[PDB]
This record gives sequence, C-alpha cells and structure tokens, in this order.
Amino acid sequence: GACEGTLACSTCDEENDMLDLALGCQ
Amino acid sequence: SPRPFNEIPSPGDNGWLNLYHFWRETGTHKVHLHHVQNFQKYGPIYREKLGNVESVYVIDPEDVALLFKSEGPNPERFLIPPWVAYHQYYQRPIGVLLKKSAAWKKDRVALNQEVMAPEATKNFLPLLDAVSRDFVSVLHRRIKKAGSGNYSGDISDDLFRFAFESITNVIFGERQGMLEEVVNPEAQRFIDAIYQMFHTSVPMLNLPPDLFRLFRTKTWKDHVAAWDVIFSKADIYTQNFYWELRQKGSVHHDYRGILYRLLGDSKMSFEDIKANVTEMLAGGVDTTSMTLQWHLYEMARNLKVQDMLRAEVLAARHQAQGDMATMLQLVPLLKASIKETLRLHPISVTLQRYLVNDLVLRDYMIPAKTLVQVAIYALGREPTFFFDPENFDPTRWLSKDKNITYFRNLGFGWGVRQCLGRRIAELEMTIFLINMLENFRVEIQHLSDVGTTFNLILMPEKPISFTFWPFN
Ligand code: HEM
Ligand SMILES: CC(C)CCC[C@](C)(O)[C@H]1CC[C@H]2[C@@H]3CC=C4C[C@@H](O)CC[C@]4(C)[C@H]3CC[C@@]21C
Ligand code: FES
Repeated sequence: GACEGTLACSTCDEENDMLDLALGCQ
Repeated sequence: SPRPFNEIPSPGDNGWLNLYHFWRETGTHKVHLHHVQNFQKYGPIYREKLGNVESVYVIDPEDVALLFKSEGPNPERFLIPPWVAYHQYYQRPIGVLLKKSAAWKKDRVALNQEVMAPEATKNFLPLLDAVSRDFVSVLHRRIKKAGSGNYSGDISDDLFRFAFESITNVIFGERQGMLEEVVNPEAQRFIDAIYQMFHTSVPMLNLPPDLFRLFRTKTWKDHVAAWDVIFSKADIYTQNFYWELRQKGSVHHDYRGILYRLLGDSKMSFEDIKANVTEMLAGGVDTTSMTLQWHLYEMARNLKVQDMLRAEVLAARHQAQGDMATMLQLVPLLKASIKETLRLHPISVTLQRYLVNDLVLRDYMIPAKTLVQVAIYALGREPTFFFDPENFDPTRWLSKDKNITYFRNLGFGWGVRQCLGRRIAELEMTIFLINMLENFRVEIQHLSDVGTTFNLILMPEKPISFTFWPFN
C-alpha cells in the first residue's frame, strides 16, 4: 500500500481510472 | 542484447548547439511543437540534451507502461531550476513539490489523507458547488446587463478568479469574494503573481542558475518578485487562520476545510503545513481555469457533443433528485469529456521520471539516473495512438476495448507522485460543468482554430471570446 489507503496509486469512476493504469484498500 | 544509450537517435551531443537550434527554429514558447517534430524526425524514441540536461523522450503508451512499472517508492520528476534556486537563495520553506525521498513521502502521506482520500474529498462537494453556483450567477447578471439575451466575452480572468475561490474555499472553508462585483485587489494581486511566476519561468528553463543572473537578469528579478507575492500572501492567509482558530475555539462538528484538519490533527509540523498550503494555492489557479476554458472551447467547437453532455447532466440531476453527490455517479460521459480535454490540452507538456534502475526501451539500454520524459502533448495528437486525434470525442474513454485507453489517461500523471490536487481538480471541473451545462448554451462567434503556447504550463495561444445563451 504505497499511498497508504487513499486511492492515489495502484500498488494494492475514480477507482475505475486507477484500475486501467494497473485493488486492496477499496 | 539491447543497443547502447548513445545509439538512441538525437540531434547531437552539444547541449548548447541543440538549444541554439531549438530557439532559432521553433522558439521557447513552442516546446510542444518541438516534440511533435522530433518524433516525426527520429521515430518513437529519441534523446536530446538541452543546455546541461539530457532526457530520453518517449511517446508510445507501451513504453510509458514500462517506465511507470519500473518506478520506485519515491519517484522524482524534473525540478524547475529557477524555482529551486529561488527557494534556496531566499531560504523559502519547501513543500511536497520540491522535496524528495523520505521527506517527500512524509508530506505526501499526510496530505493524501486530507486532499485525496474519499472520506475527506466527499466534504469538498458543497464548498465547490457553492462557488460554481456563484459563477453561474455572475454570467446571468452579465446577460441581463447586456440587454441582448446573451453575453459575449473573454472570461479567462473570471476563470482564474473562479479557480482561486474554489481552491481557497476548500483549503480555508471561507469565501474570498472573488466572484463579487467589487473584488479584493490584494487577492487579485496574488492571482496575477501566480501567472507571472509561470510566465517568467520560461526564459530561464534550460539554463543552470549560474547563467540566469548573467543572461536573464531582468527575468530572474521579475520571477523573484512574483514568488515573493505568492509567499507573502499565502503566509498571511495561513497565519491569520491559525490565530483565528484559537480566538474562536477548535470545537466543530461541521467540516471547516483542509487547513483546519491539518492544523487540528496531522503528523505535519506547522512549517510543512504552511509550505504545502502555498503550493496547493499556487498549483490550483492556472491549472483548472485553463483546462475549463479549453473544455468550453471544445463544446463550442463540437455542438453535438455539447448537446449529448447537457442531456446527460439533465438526466443525472433528475435521477439523483437534485443531490450533487448522487449526480456525480451518473455523469460518465462528462467525466470522459474531462479526460478528452486533457488529452488534447494537457497542462504539462511532458511527464518525467528519473530512472532508479537500468531499463530497456525499444531495445535501447537506458541507464539508471537518466531523465525520461513522456511527451504527453505529442501523444495526444498522434494518430497511431488515438483514432482521429483532432476530433473531440469523449466516448473514446468509454470503450470496452481496453487497448484504446491503455496508459492514455495521463493529464494528472501516474502513481504515488501524480497530481496532489487531482481529486480537487476533477470535482471542481465536473461540478463547474454540471452548473454551466444546466444554465447556458456555449458558442464562439467567428470560430477559428486556437493553437497552444508554452508558458511553463500550456495555454491557448490567443484569447477566446465566448457567447453564452441562457438555456431553457
Ligand atoms: C486541471 C487541473 C490540474 C492538472 C491538469 C494538473 C496536473 C498536474 C501534473 C501533470 C502533475 C505532475 C504529476 C506527475 O509528475 O506524475 C501535477 C503535480 C502537482 N499538482 Fe496538479 N494539476 C491540476 C490541478 C491541481 C490543483 C487544483 C492543485 C492544488 C491542490 C494541484 C497541485 C499539485 C501539486 C502540489 C503537485 C506536485 C505533487 C508532488 O510532487 O507530490 N494541481 N499536477
Ligand atoms: C507552482 C507550484 C507550487 C505548483 C505547480 C504545479 C504544476 C503546474 O502542476 C507543475 C508541477 C510539475 C510541473 C512540470 C515539471 C517539469 C516540466 C518539464 C519542463 O521541461 C516543462 C514544464 C514541466 C512539464 C512542468 C509543468 C508544470 C507542472 C506540471
Ligand atoms: S494503496 Fe494506494 S490505492 Fe490502495
């Protein structure tokens, strides 16, 4: 968990866009 | 095995000669067109030393993917040398933008809790909606005054004031009154200094600081004065808020803004908080405003898309029974239209990362510590990565064909060091556009193609004068 559970990366609509550029915390 | 670094195509090894040819052929203010031309000359990957800095430039989403996959826990992008020099020489406390490694991570984590996390950002909605609703009232007022049943004007200054009201409202939980008829002249001076800071950055860009003062003395002096305004006013806002918080008490069940939260409960020192407030304020005025101006421009340029977006918003407001939070879940074409605006009109000409390990791209070995830049502007106009790239098509981002959007949504960057203001920006723009679409039809009289100029951030090359009709 790089950003530490804030939806600001993808190491683990808004989640949908993080999902493209590849969760755990959500 | 891969070819060595020196085999990557380039104009040559003389940074100063390359800089000379760049200035003479293209110009400092057309760096985006320089990249486009370079990929046409060299193919999908090249390297270019400008002054003392060499970068490898890349355009292919597939290479972008490898770059961001090889990213370490504390990414570094390119630091703007006049900004670094200003903070160092005038001993100005730095925020997340200018920090690295552990010190960067510490601020970023504390800030993500308050500006990126859904638990925090859900509180932004009414604060941002209030400002957008006021912007609509401004235009209705100008329509009545015109007496013509419409209003025509360049509203760039108003967009800057809108972006300022928005960012200050979520940070301070207080209205600065920049959408009023009579404006605070000192707040206006703050807005102007932000633009001046960007504008004066350009003549110093590809030079070491030792050459700034020698060859760009006037520009450096103007740049110093711009940052001084930024800092002196951001300091005052933060300091006044700190003391008013003690005068009134810190017992509040309602949401009071980002600063309240940081001062009330975070791992950040006051010093780090104040430095980051300054950076959030300055990073949020020219960005969302120019982006929204481009969005309005694309809607006027494609009236069919404008109709589709309005119909989507009207249906969303109805189904949500007026609730903004619920609406924002029913407006996927509008959200896609923001991605589409940023593809054509990125604020940032490139994204950059310094490599932490050696990396192969296009069968070339790129050594550790090499600066790699993704030419995001060039990528957005490139017909091999986007179908009919000159056409404004939001549905593009809705394809089930996941190949069509693979590493294409790059306007806010990627990963842990992506735009800190991304959620604020998305929310601010989406809410703004909902309010605008519900209230006005947007057109441009004597429409012509508006190009782009590089003023550190990318911007329209010339003014855009809109015509607004009240929508019934
Ligand atoms: C349309 C609006 C905006 C666009 C297009 C935009 C774009 C960007 C981009 C491309 C980056 C670099 C990302 C990377 O290196 O991967 C960035 C960084 C940054 N942005 Fe924005 N931005 C916008 C709005 C805002 C707002 C409203 C704020 C205020 C909170 C803000 C504050 C920042 C900060 C502080 C950084 C540096 C973050 C760090 O180094 O950790 N931006 N932005
Ligand atoms: C004023 C500050 C506190 C905040 C500025 C926020 C910006 C506008 O969000 C900054 C953050 C990083 C900046 C980029 C950093 C590096 C480069 C590479 C350079 O060659 C062109 C400018 C460009 C592409 C910058 C454009 C403006 C950016 C993208
Ligand atoms: S940990 Fe960064 S997105 Fe879940």
